[PDB]
This record gives sequence, structure tokens and C-alpha cells, in this order.
Amino acid sequence: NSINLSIAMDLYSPPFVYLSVLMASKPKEVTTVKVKAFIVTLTGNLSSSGGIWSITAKVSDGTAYLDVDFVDEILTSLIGFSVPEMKQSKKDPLQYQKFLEGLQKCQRDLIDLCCLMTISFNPSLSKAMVLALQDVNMEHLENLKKRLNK
Amino acid sequence: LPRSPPLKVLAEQLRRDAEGGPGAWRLSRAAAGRGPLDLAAVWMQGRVVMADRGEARLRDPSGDFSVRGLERVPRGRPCLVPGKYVMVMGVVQACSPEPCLQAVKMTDLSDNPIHESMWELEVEDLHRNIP
Repeated sequence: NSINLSIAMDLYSPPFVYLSVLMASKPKEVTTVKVKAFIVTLTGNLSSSGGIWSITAKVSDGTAYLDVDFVDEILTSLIGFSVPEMKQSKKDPLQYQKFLEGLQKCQRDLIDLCCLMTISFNPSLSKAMVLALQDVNMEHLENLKKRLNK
Repeated sequence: LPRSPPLKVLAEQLRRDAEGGPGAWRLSRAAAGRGPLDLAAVWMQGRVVMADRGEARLRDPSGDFSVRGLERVPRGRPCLVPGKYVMVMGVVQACSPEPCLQAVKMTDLSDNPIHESMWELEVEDLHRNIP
């Protein structure tokens, strides 16, 4: 029932904030912020357990490193196949070929990822889950100039 | 693997304000009125000026810098081509007279012109928020 008002801009200021600042604020509960980051490296295999895609990676926004979990939807979008669709793709060489092409595309997309990501950080567990990805746009450029030019 | 996160920096910062050496670089920040900023790895961006296998010379608005070890980085959209605007995560090997990086990663950012239009502001914004 309390919000440290003195860090509101530190955590929410448009277009993105910094991981180091978030950590320095010592969050006591799940906190959602937007950062501009890229993937330093994948930290585990792409899993299909539970009938959904999931993988862990280490990202950075230039101020710190953070382990994050990509779960379900974002991965289905990058790959182009859901888990059950992949399982069905198996009985046909050509459909399976498309899946393998989608797997590699997903691999390259994560290698080339450099955008704004909305992350749900759980301080009590020490990592986050990526909620969304967004390409930087003019709106972000204007917000950055605004908090820095006048 | 850097023990320092990949700090966003412009070529001029390493060229002009970096101190120390090999295993220990520090960015002087006297003007800001802050102490030295330790760095080992950096996030840098720029236009590819020239590329010769494993090596390249990039240029940001404040100067040039070279990158080596590119044969070892993750193979994403290929961008080791003159004219491409890219980002590089690398370990600092030298700062003056010309910054040199051992590449950890190089990503193509040519598709979206916003990246290049935002880089200098990003560097300024990040440094303004570091104690």
C-alpha cells in the first residue's frame, strides 16, 4: 500500500528505464518495467514441456545482466509453430522442413534481438519473464529527447 | 563473460577519458563531477567503414573504433559489410589512439533507422543515470 514516489520516474519514465536502477531500488514485490536490451546468450535449451515453448536467456541493457524467461506466445510467434503444430508437422517431410526453417529463424531472431522488452521482475526469485517486445520508434525517440533536452 | 555489464559508450569516451589498462579500464568522469567508472566490456554502435575477415573498423558520430575476433560471434543476420549500421558487444583491448574491441557479438541494426538516430541520446541518457 506504499509507493516510493521518489523513484516513480526511475522505474516508469518513457521510453525505457535501467536494470541497475531497478535493482538499486531494492524492489519488495513483482515489478514490471520496460528496458532496451539485447540477448547476451541463451542459458538453456528450448523446451516444449507443458505443450508450450520456453527458454531462458541472459540479457543486458548496458547497466546490468539479467536472466529472463521467454514463455509461450513470443516463441510461438518467432518460430511460426506452436508445440502441437510442430508435433503434427512431423508426419510430413515438407511441413517438418518448414518447422526446422522456423527453428533456425527463431535462433537468428534471438541473436539479432535489440528492442524494448517489457519484463516482469520477481525480486523474491531473482529473475524475470519477458512479457512483450517492441521495435524502437519515433515516439520513443521523442520521449528520450524530452527527458533530456528541455 | 565480462564482470562489468556492457556499458554503452561512444568512441570519444574511450579515446579521451579512459584510463588504466588491459585488465583494468576506468572512465574518467570529472566533468560530471563523479568518480571513475570501471569498465571491461562495452556496447558500441556504428557504421561499418571497412571489413576484412575477423576484423572491421566502425564509426560512430564521435570517432572510429575497430573490432576483432568476428569469426567467433553468433551468426545472425549478416552485416559485416561497408555501410551497415551495427551494434557490437566487446571486451576493450585498447582505448587510445583508437579504441579496439574483442568482439563478443555484432548485430545488424540497419533495418530500423531509429537505432542510429537514437544512439547518441542513449549514451548520454545511460551515463546520466550512473553513480
